[PDB]
Amino acid sequence: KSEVAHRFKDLGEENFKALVLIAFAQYLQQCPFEDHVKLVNEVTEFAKTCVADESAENCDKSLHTLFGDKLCTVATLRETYGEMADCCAKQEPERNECFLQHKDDNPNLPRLVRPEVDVMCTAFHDNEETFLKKYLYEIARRHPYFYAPELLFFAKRYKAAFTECCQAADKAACLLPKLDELRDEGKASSAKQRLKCASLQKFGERAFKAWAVARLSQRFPKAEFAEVSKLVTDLTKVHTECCHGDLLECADDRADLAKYICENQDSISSKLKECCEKPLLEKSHCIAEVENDEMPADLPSLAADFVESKDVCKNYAEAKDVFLGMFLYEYARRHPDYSVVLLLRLAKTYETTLEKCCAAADPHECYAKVFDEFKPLVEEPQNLIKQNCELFEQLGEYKFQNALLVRYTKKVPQVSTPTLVEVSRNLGKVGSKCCKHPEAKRMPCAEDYLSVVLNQLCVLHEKTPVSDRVTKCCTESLVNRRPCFSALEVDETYVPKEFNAETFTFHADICTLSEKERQIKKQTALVELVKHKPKATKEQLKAVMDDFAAFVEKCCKADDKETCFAEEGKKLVAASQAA
Repeated sequence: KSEVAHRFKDLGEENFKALVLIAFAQYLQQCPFEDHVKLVNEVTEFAKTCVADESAENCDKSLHTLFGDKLCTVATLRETYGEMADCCAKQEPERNECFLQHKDDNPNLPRLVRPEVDVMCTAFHDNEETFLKKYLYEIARRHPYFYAPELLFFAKRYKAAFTECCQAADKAACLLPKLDELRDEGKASSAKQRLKCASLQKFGERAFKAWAVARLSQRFPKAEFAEVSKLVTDLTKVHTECCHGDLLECADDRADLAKYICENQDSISSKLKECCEKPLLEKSHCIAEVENDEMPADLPSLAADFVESKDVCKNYAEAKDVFLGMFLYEYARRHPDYSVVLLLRLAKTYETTLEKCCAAADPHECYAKVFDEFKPLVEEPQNLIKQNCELFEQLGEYKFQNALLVRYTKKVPQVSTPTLVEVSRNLGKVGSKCCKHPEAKRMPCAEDYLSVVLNQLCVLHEKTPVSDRVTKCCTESLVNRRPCFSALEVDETYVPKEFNAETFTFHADICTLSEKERQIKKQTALVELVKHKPKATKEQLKAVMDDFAAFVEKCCKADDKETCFAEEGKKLVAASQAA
């Protein structure tokens, strides 16, 4: 009742100031930092008046109308943006949905360089408000879908890193690992979220709600159906708001939801003790990541209530959505060893059968062996898991990746080179994540990390589409993306693309570059190699590839006029078109 004020009171200025900063950051990505700070201030001063008098001019207005009006005021730079200006004509809810459509999932922003360590540690004490506020903005404008309250938590942890490491006996030794653990954590944290958002925005909330249901029931298998639905609802709400740009209420509701949980901990899950003792940001991050609680021991079989019962069709027709939710919750709670997508497949599979039976000839008879149809759908993933993982240990993550650059480039050569590189690199990072574990823990680990990663290629791509086959797989089902993609075979259509001269020669700036980032150019070359000769190709590449790896190492220790990079670059560009 005057909202800007309400949300300011619940959260306090720092967050309030930080939250808006992310918003603007996230929409106006090609906007330089001061401009945002200014807008934020105007927004923050204005908010405070509404704290004082609820009734004063525009305090009642919607947060999005408030954001929006402000966003309309100097998007008048479209000279550097373009056609987000269109949207200023339309009005709520139209405009915000029009805006969100222009979120750049891959902006042309200079790779954010980090300076020497003294320098960062100096700039901390000079102005630390600015230092962290810039931390937000640079991260935020690059990851425009980020789960906002989490950004905060990182920010907290980033400050924790500097607050200590600038007085560490050896600054850089404290600092770097911590920051790399942050650079690492965030990237994962951000993609997780991107999935969530896209499902809400392409597939809808009924689709998300199942997601939620399945994965919560796995988390708190002790808890009752009535409890979980409650959580799912509220969880859905939150994420709807953070995807829909509604950042302030997103945050507020998230921390309302942390609180309801920590109170109702014997009605939920045993293992919440440890999260719920911690501060308000730690809390939510923690419960976000709680390990799967002890499942109740000796539970009935489902068939009883979902197969043999002779009210099945009547209760299905009566409340299909609740009946299916209750089903899913049941099968979910008993299978933390299945992936969410699989449990999800099976609950869609049970739906489609019940739809087939309830009006046709003999319901008990046709649906009676529903559980039999699951068996195939269960085994298919586990097979593909084993296969990859042995491959992972045989090769070592680096080699494994390369191999996938092969699988995929050949499978879909039309797609951009840096896209394949990243996407495959991360697809490799699954093995480092999941093969670690035993085969209880593996399937949900890998298949749910994969969903995340294939969605990355999906949205990275939908930007400027080049392959229809990608475009198709992203489109049809969410659950069945991994299957769909798994299916593709080497692209016969594809005419092989010419010959870059300079793409296959490298300068001596390469030696200044790190391990990862040396390998990263190598992986780029590998993508371009197959974009070129898909034809006569097997491990004859591994030959030409080790050649690049080697000659790189030799040339960096040659004390030359950067000679053999350029000069013998001509040797290998001619000798490779042979080999």
